[PDB]
Amino acid sequence: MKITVRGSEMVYPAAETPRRRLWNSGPDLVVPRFHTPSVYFFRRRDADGNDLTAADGSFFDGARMRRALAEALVPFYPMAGRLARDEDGRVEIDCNAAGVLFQEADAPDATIDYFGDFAPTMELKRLIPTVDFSDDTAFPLLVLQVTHFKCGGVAIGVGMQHHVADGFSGLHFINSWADLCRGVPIAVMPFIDRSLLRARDPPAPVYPHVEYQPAPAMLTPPAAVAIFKLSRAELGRLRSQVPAREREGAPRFSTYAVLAAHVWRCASLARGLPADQPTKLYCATDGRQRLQPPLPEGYFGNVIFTATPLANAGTVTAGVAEGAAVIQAALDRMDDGYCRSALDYLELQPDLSALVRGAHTFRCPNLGLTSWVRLPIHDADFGWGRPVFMGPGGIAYEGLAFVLPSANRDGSLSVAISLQAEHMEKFRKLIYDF
Ligand SMILES: CC(C)(COP(=O)(O)OP(=O)(O)OC[C@H]1O[C@@H](n2cnc3c(N)ncnc32)[C@H](O)[C@@H]1OP(=O)(O)O)[C@@H](O)C(=O)NCCC(=O)NCCS
Ligand SMILES: O=C(/C=C/c1ccc(O)cc1)O[C@@H]1CC(C(=O)O)=C[C@@H](O)[C@@H]1O
Repeated sequence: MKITVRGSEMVYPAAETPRRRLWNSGPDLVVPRFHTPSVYFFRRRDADGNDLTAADGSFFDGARMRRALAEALVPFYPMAGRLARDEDGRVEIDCNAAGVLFQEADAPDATIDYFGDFAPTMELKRLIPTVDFSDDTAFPLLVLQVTHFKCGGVAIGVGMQHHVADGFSGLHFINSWADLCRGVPIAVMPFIDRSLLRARDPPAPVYPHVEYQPAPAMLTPPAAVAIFKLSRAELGRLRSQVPAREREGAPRFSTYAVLAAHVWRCASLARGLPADQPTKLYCATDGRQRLQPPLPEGYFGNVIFTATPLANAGTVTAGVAEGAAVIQAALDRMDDGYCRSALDYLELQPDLSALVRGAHTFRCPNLGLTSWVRLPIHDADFGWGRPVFMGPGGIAYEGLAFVLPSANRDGSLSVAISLQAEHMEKFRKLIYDF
């Protein structure tokens, strides 16, 4: 598919910004190392057919966007910084307003519909500017690219470095970028200081934090990527396979626990894991309302703690009910005490870059399932309308999956996932087999 770079320029903050070092919390430092690939799609028209082009005839005007960008780079000023170690080796952010990369591009021969279901395939990744990772102190924390398409359609490819923000804060920035570009003031100001997620003095962890321990191994084959939608009705059915035990007294399983158990099960069956094979499911968890007192809105960075349900495949593949209980218990266990204890625990390891989650974390027999269901991924209205889709621009690792809210409020959920190719073939036949 032919794509040309119309042009690229480093954008800089639209005012004075402190040239400080930013302390990175433990969570900021264990999330995966590179950039979070995100991709938006907008159509020139719809939903009825209405033209979305502005009065002034603009549709995603580069200059107007670089302008908002620069402005939003002021409160969110560390988005402009660079990665620096410290007097120890501990990665922190160097706020040096060295700017973010922005860049326009053209897809003259192809409509957006070329991407079909928008699976985070290899092809989709090209909508994002490529970074050179070989000098992590050099590359910008935020690369951007707005691609204009053969039928008036537009694609924003976002590449945000993990240390900087999680889905919540990252989307805070992007949505704020789109707010300015639309002529609206930022509703909530980023809190830049990540002091609130500092360990206790001295560290007193009360758990061994299974989430930071080495994933289970089997007692490299390239990976296929696909996306699977489950309607509100299918989700209902799946849920009904989970008998809400009256005699127990406990609350019903969350929808996540049910969907995740189903995915964990399909993945385990797809991979042909024998019954005694242990398997670990990684579930990124938002600590914003786990911690007490709650973090202040606008808190800027990662508040991601990790729930890792762990069981034998036999338990997981025996049914959704049994997997969901394991998952739901793992989740319920993430309270203020557990989260704060995880802070203390990370403060004790020597090199945190050994705890960074990567390919070793998520690959067979294990799994990651990251939910964006609660994230405002469809809020980015720059002035020309809400996107028709947003999701991961690629999936770096075999075994990693994402849950995505429906773009059109229809109550469906989509699962985007990378598996070994032979496993994916099976998985396609399993994921709806219920
Ligand atoms: C905790 C987690 C495992 C489940 O997230 P969730 O989708 O909010 O659902 P939870 O299991 O936390 O919460 C329990 C239920 O209360 C619901 N709920 C409670 N308050 C809510 C709110 N303010 N908005 C939306 N849903 C809410 C949840 O949707 C969930 O599902 P249900 O519809 O089946 O009841 C985890 O996915 C999470 O914290 N997600 C939030 C965003 C996130 O994690 N981002 C990570 C990307 S870096
Ligand atoms: O899910 C996020 C980030 C979300 C995001 C979304 C939009 C944006 O602009 C920035 C970040 O990161 C996640 C972090 C993670 C972990 O193990 O903690 C596993 C990965 O699956 C995810 O990539």
